[PDB]
Amino acid sequence: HLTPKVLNKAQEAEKLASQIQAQRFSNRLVAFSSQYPRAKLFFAGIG
Amino acid sequence: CCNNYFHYFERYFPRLRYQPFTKFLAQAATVYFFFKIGDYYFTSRRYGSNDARMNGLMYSNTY
Amino acid sequence: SCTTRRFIDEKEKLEYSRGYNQQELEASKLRKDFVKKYIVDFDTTLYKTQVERDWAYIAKREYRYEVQLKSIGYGGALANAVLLWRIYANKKMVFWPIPIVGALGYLYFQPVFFQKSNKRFFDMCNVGEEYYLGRERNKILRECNKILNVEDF
Amino acid sequence: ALFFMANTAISVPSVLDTSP
Amino acid sequence: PNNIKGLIPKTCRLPATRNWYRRTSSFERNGFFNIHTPVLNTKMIPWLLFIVLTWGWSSFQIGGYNYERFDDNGERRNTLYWKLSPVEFPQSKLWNRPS
Amino acid sequence: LNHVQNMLEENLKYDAQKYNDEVAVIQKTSRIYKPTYTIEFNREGEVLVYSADPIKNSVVYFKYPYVLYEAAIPLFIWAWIYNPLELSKNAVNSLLIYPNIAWIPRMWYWRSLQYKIQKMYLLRGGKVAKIETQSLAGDRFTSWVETYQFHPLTQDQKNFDNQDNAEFLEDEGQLKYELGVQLDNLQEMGTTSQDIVINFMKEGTVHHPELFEAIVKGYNIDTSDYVINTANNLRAREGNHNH
Amino acid sequence: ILKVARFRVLKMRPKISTSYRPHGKWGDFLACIIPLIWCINILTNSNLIL
Amino acid sequence: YCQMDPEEIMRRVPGITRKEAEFITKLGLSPQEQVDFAYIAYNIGLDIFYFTN
Amino acid sequence: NVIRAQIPDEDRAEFEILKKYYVTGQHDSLVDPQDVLLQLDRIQVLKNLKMIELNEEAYDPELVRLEKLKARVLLEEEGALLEYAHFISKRPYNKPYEKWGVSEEHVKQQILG
Amino acid sequence: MSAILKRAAKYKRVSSILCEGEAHLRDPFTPPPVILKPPAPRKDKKPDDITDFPAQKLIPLPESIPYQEGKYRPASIPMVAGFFPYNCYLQQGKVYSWCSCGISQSGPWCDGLCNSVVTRCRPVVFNVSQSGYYKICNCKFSANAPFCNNTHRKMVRYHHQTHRGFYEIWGAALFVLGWVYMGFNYYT
Amino acid sequence: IMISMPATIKVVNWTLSLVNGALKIDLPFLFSMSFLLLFLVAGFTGMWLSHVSLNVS
Amino acid sequence: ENITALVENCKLLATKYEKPQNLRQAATFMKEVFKLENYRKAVWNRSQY
Amino acid sequence: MGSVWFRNRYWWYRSLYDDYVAREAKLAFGIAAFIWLPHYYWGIHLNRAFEV
Ligand SMILES: CCCCCCCCCCCCCCCCCC(=O)OC[C@H](COP(=O)([O-])OCC(O)COP(=O)([O-])OC[C@@H](COC(=O)CCCCCCCCCCCCCCCCC)OC(=O)CCCCCCCCCCCCCCCCC)OC(=O)CCCCCCCCCCCCCCCCC
Ligand SMILES: CCCCCCCCCCCCCCCCCC(=O)OC[C@H](COP(=O)([O-])OCC(O)COP(=O)([O-])OC[C@@H](COC(=O)CCCCCCCCCCCCCCCCC)OC(=O)CCCCCCCCCCCCCCCCC)OC(=O)CCCCCCCCCCCCCCCCC
Ligand SMILES: CCCCCCCCCCCCCCCCCC(=O)OC[C@H](COP(=O)([O-])OCC(O)COP(=O)([O-])OC[C@@H](COC(=O)CCCCCCCCCCCCCCCCC)OC(=O)CCCCCCCCCCCCCCCCC)OC(=O)CCCCCCCCCCCCCCCCC
Ligand SMILES: CCCCCCCCCCCCCCCCCC(=O)OC[C@H](COP(=O)([O-])OCC(O)COP(=O)([O-])OC[C@@H](COC(=O)CCCCCCCCCCCCCCCCC)OC(=O)CCCCCCCCCCCCCCCCC)OC(=O)CCCCCCCCCCCCCCCCC
Ligand code: HEA
Ligand SMILES: CCCCCCCCCCCCCCCCCC(=O)OC[C@H](COP(=O)([O-])OCC[N+](C)(C)C)OC(=O)CCCCCCCCCCCCCCCCC
Ligand SMILES: CCCCCCCCCCCCCCCCCC(=O)OC[C@H](COP(=O)([O-])OCC[N+](C)(C)C)OC(=O)CCCCCCCCCCCCCCCCC
Ligand SMILES: COC1=C(OC)C(=O)C(C/C=C(\C)CC/C=C(\C)CC/C=C(\C)CC/C=C(/C)CC/C=C(/C)CC/C=C(\C)CC/C=C(\C)CCC=C(C)C)=C(C)C1=O
Ligand code: FES
Ligand code: FES
Repeated sequence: HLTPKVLNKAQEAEKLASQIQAQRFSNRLVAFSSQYPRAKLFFAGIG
Repeated sequence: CCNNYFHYFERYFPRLRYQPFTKFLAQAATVYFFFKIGDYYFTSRRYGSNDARMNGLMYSNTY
Repeated sequence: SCTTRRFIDEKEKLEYSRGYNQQELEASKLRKDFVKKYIVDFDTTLYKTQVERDWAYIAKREYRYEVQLKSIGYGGALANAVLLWRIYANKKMVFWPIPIVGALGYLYFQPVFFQKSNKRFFDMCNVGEEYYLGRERNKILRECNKILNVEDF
Repeated sequence: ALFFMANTAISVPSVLDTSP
Repeated sequence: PNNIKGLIPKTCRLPATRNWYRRTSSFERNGFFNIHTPVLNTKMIPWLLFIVLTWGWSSFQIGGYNYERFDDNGERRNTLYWKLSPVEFPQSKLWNRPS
Repeated sequence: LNHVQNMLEENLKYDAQKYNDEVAVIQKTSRIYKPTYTIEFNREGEVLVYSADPIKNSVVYFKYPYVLYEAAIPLFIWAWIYNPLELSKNAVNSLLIYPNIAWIPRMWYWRSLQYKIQKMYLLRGGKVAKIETQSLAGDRFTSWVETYQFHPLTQDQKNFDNQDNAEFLEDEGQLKYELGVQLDNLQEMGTTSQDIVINFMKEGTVHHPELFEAIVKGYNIDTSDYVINTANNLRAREGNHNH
Repeated sequence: ILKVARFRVLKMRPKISTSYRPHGKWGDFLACIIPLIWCINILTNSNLIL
Repeated sequence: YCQMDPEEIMRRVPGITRKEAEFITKLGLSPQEQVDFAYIAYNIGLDIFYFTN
Repeated sequence: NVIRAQIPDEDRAEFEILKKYYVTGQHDSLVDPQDVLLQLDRIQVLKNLKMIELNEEAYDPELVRLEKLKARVLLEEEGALLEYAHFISKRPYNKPYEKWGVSEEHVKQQILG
Repeated sequence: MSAILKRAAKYKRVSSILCEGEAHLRDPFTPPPVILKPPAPRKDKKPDDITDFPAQKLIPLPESIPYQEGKYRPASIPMVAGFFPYNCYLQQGKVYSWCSCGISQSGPWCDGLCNSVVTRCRPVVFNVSQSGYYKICNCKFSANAPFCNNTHRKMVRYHHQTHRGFYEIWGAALFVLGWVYMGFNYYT
Repeated sequence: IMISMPATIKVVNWTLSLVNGALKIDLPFLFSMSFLLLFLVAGFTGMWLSHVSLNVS
Repeated sequence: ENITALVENCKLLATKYEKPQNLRQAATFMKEVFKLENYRKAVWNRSQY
Repeated sequence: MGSVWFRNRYWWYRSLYDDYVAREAKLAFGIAAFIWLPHYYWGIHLNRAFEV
């Protein structure tokens, strides 16, 4: 059960740390798209 | 003679300073390098001319 | 012989661009195995006759220049490209890609150059049936001729 | 002189006769 | 026009760090035009190097290598039994060096 | 040619003549700074205000993007050697142009490294500053510049910082950031150059912060309250860590 | 050549030549090694052809 | 044009004159060279106010 | 005592730990050597942080900051894992160059930066 | 100057002593530093007036200096005659004038070129109570001058540490490696 | 062939005369440089002619 | 003459506005110079010249 | 590699020429260490051609 919450601080942190680290790729894509809004169209045309 | 050079090189390679295992590996690598140099000198083909003027001087491992 | 060397190199390039079929690939595999066993991975100086030793060493040096050095150059070019990419990415100098990427490029490029120039190395070992190396070369040539349903020198 | 040529191609062997 | 969107008004003297190009010559405060300056001294290094050492020590070898690549070192074809035929030597006379 | 009349040309001629007739060598100024404390000058009549070892504290060999520039050379050399693109003779020879030009930017960077002032002194009268610098080859250049020719730049180096209200010294006296200053006219090796930019690295001790700030801002320092200390602790061509 | 063209001009870095007279005694001998090697090579090749 | 202090020049060479120090400062030499020239002139008795011909 | 006097102060603490262990915990069953190993590993974490700071002080401010975050995570400081995860998420693949020289040309080379 | 005056309150001065240290603690002939207070400014500055600044003691150049027992610091920077010492046989009780400037044409001993070169380094006149072989310094930086104390090794190390000295040493190294590689690849 | 050595001595002396001095570039100086450049090749070709086997051709 | 007119118009624009700092600033500066009213008249007159 | 072998380097310079070109002489080694590689390799190729 593990009713206490503070006593599982490491587990609670690691619960979201993996997701936050995994979100690196998406954040970089969003930043690149914001920096170069025309990049999407340019790459689509080239492809 | 030159064990102090390992400590001196910590200026550019702090890994030796902060990891004595690295310094031991470096010393072993130096010993192995000298070993390989000697083995190359005395065992490698090191082809040379068959000239009486210099045969047997170890300039070439002809014999 | 510079004309002959250029013609042979161009023929090899044209064949590589063309590609190979099952029989050609099998013959090339046999020739490459023979060359690696008897020349590349063997000390040529250990043969019996001076003529066979000298010709085997000539073949080994030709293989070196046409395969090993070329693969080293191409792998170094690839490793340098990767090094430039990583240097731009990290805004600093990196040393890891040089050895690893160079070794990977050499491993990738050695098989293709060996396939391209397998026939030349095999043919350069035709010292003659009077010697062990020439006899093994003739045996492999007979096997390849049987496989390919053709005759070669 | 001693090493004026700076290199010798000892690898190049005497051409082997290939007559029948 | 006094209002341009992209441009930024020039209300002050810009520093030398904004210059795309570095001047070679200069002026003394008494009006003398200096052509020889430390900028020229540092600029003349690569040109003199090319003129003196690298071109003179690599040109002939490059030429010979290209000649062998593209012209078979001037070999005359239509010959028989290269083993008996004479060898057409690669370029050996340094044309860059005064003969 | 003079018979052709142009108002712009006439204005230029009038401006030149008026400038020549009006502005003289002697120029009046009122930017005089009186330091609170008495100045202790060396035996040579100079007071040290800045010291640093820019060569020691700077990166010389592995500096981006010069490492990239020089690491691109082997690719060109290999391309020329092996002709992977099946080019003509002239086309392949064109690949050898890069190695002859790929090391110039590193040379320029090394040259710029010598403009980082190693030491600065203020002379008697508070009107002349001697800047001593050294190059990577050990050559030492000392140049004297009048104080009014200094102009500090902002922390971004893209503009001139206000001389009056310039914030480049910490509260205690040290430099907040590497301070760039442009000298209008610098006489180096007996040659005068225009708009010479120099830098004082933050990794350098600053002596007499008031005097340093006055020199940077271009004030004339009043050295009436001065004392002379006889200390022959410095020898000619003295060695240092700035190598 | 580079040093003379870059620094030895009066404008950049003239040097006060205080030396009165030369004092070389064997610099000629030291320098003549190179022409000596030239002569040795010439003699060797010529004699081998002869 | 960076003229050194004539009083400083006089202090470094005690026996030199103010007029001589000022003339040396007016002469276009770097301050170190000005001090050295003042020292040499005082030690030799050379007349700095002489136009060489 | 003499070894302690001659030993550098940076690893004097490690020497003290080793001496105390060799004297007392070698002969004691209840003393777990894993705890001593963990203490030595914490000291080694500090040493590695200092080493990496020295190595990358003049090259990668971002890398040294990331390694400081990693050292905090290893030491298990409050919020260390969360801040490390945020830094990783916000970390660019092509990190900007932050060591431009003041005297170095920047107008033409800013594209690479 | 308002901002400068305001910040002067919290501005702090730092000592102007650097790696060269103080010469009076290492040179017997260098007097301890003394501060001289200028007199009051002259109300009238006559064209032909002389300095009223207090006089400074004048120490002439000695002809020679005694042997410093391991505490020798050359007055000027001497020429590096050599990077390794001279193994010279000294006689008992014979006075030797070791060269300090480093340009002497008579070897380790003074030849007189110190008087002809601009330098404050004076010859060291010394005597030995026991005849025999001694290593006399040649780099002229030994703290135990005239006797070598292996300071030439540290001078060589500093030369190698310098950017240009490193380049020169390793350029010569690779030049010799050129011969070595030519010999190694002579047969091909 | 032995005659070549004094020419080398003169060449090295000329080269050393240009170092560590106050240069005053002038047309006579440029003519001197051109003279040196021509003389080097001239003497080198003479030394080559001294080669007996090459001298035959 | 087209090159001369372009260079002179660029100088005229730069005397009142800061010179380009990067490629984008240079591109917009060139576009503004091209669309300048004075530039077109100068180009026409110098083409006649 | 020259003056280093001599324990009187000033004497070395004076007795050779009384001139100082040591800076250029010792800087030239770095350039001379590689200015010869293409020539050496082409000479090896030419020697092999002569042998053939
Ligand atoms: C039949 C064949 C036909 C072929 C086609 C021909 C077509 C026609 C071509 C016509 C070309 C016209 C060119 C006009 C130039 C006008 C310059 C001018 O007026 O400047 C005044 C200037 C003084 O102005 P100032 O107001 O006193 O300056 C004060 C400022 O504080 C100091 O200034 P600043 O630091 O503030 O800088 C301001 C900056 C403005 O700020 C900027 O820089 C902003 C713009 C950034 C982008 C830069 C260019 C990007 C790439 C495109 C460039 C296209 C160039 C096309 C023309 C090339 C040929 C010239 O503007 C400039 O100063 C000039 C910059 C111009 C660009 C220079 C770089 C060119 C690179 C070319 C790369 C290769 C391109 C290949 C293309 C494909 C086809 C070949 O003095 C000069 O003119 C000096 C020029 C020096 C040039 C040479 C430098 C190197 C010297 C070493 C020798 C190298 C050559 C050896 C001999 C080789 C031949 C034997
Ligand atoms: C007037 C001149 C005009 C010239 C033309 C135009 C030039 C461009 C425009 C600029 C014009 C002039 C004006 C310049 C203004 C100033 C610009 C400036 O300073 O900013 C710099 C500017 C970025 O600064 P910024 O504009 O401030 O933006 C900040 C960035 O967003 C910060 O970066 P970030 O962290 O946000 O990164 C975002 C990321 C967005 O992308 C991603 O997030 C995806 C990344 C996937 C990586 C793979 C692994 C993914 C999973 C990793 C998981 C973790 C494990 C560890 C991973 C470690 C890292 C790998 O960006 C990328 O990586 C984009 C690359 C996409 C390329 C296409 C890939 C698919 C097709 C490939 C076809 C084949 C190409 C062969 C090329 C061969 C070349 C020899 O530079 C760049 O954009 C850098 C681009 C990437 C480096 C260049 C080389 C990339 C390709 C390398 C290929 C290597 C060989 C591959 C062989 C494959 C064989 C099968
Ligand atoms: C394939 C390679 C792979 C390599 C991989 C990488 C390897 C990494 C290795 C890392 C470590 C490398 C270390 C390199 C050091 C470089 C720096 C250095 O040494 O300079 C510091 C050096 C400091 O010197 P020091 O250690 O303080 O010693 C100063 C003492 O005054 C010196 O005086 P002393 O107290 O030493 O006295 C010497 C001698 C003085 O007596 C003599 O006159 C010598 C000859 C005695 C007769 C011996 C007969 C046998 C045949 C001798 C043939 C040569 C004699 C020529 C005599 C000419 C006389 C005009 O003493 C005597 O009175 C006679 C004693 C005889 C006892 C017999 C012992 C058994 C036979 C061996 C005898 C060797 C004698 C020394 C020879 C020295 C060269 C001439 O700084 C300098 O001042 C530099 C000076 C210029 C140096 C130029 C040469 C540079 C290279 C030296 C190292 C050679 C290494 C070669 C290795 C080759 C391997 C393939
Ligand atoms: C006009 C326009 C047209 C022109 C057309 C073209 C031209 C035509 C011209 C025709 C006429 C030609 C005329 C020819 C004559 C010209 C003469 C003239 O004008 O010059 C007068 C010029 C005057 O002399 P100088 O050059 O001023 O004298 C200074 C020296 O030459 C400079 O040498 P230095 O030694 O005194 O200074 C450098 C010194 C600076 O260094 C020092 O002194 C420092 C102390 C030494 C030790 C330093 C290192 C200490 C390290 C400590 C430990 C560090 C930490 C540990 C790190 C490692 C371990 C972890 O370096 C050393 O001593 C140490 C170097 C050691 C490197 C060698 C070791 C090789 C092995 C290394 C192996 C390593 C890898 C292992 C791999 C194994 C497996 C493969 O030359 C002459 O005296 C006349 C020469 C006449 C010919 C004879 C040449 C031989 C005699 C000696 C001189 C040779 C060099 C100079 C030759 C001249 C050209 C460069
Ligand atoms: C000014 C006139 C002049 C000078 C100075 C010389 C100088 C020399 N001459 Fe010559 N010679 C002639 C004018 C001159 N000569 C003429 C007119 C004829 C033909 C006459 C007729 O038949 O009508 C002739 C013919 C002639 C022959 C006969 C060729 C033949 O008939 O086949 C030979 C043979 O050795 C010779 C040798 C030399 C030598 C060794 C020198 C030496 O003095 C040269 C020594 C100098 C050097 C050797 C320079 C060293 C070089 C350097 C330091 C630079 C090195 C740099 C590089 C290699 C890059 N000369
Ligand atoms: C103090 C002064 C000292 C002076 C010393 C005396 C110097 C004498 C030599 C001077 C040489 C000057 C340079 C010549 C360059 C010749 C290049 C050439 O054609 O290639 C030769 C060689 C010949 O190659 P090849 O393959 O054609 O061979 C010759 C022909 N076959 C094949 C038949 C043998 O080619 C190369 O080197 C290829 C790479 C060249 C890369 C550099 C090109 C430079 C182009 C000229 C400079 C740039 C233009 C603008 C210059 C502006 C100047 C202000
Ligand atoms: C290119 C490859 C290398 C070739 C090397 C060729 C040289 C081979 C060795 C020659 C030895 C004989 C030289 C005679 C001329 C000098 C005589 C002399 O002055 O001696 C007294 C000097 C004494 O010098 P000193 O400075 O101590 O004392 C003289 C000063 N007074 C007069 C005030 C006392 O002894 C030496 O230092 C001998 C040095 C011998 C080495 C050659 C020196 C010239 C520079 C080239 C160095 C090359 C090193 C090669 C090493 C060996 C390689 C196999
Ligand atoms: C390793 O590197 C090296 C080498 O290897 C490459 C070497 O070979 C060498 C050896 C080299 C040498 C010893 C030097 C060799 C010679 C050199 C470098 C110089 C050669 C120069 C040339 C060939 C250029 C040709 C010379 C010229 C004068 C060309 C002139 C051209 C032009 C267009 C001018 C034409 C004009 C006219 C004819 C006159 C018309 C005008 C008038 C009559 C007057 C008009 C007047 C009015 C008023 C209108 C060295 C040193 C080296 O370092
Ligand atoms: S001390 Fe060196 S010459 Fe008198
Ligand atoms: S030679 Fe000066 S200390 Fe050894």
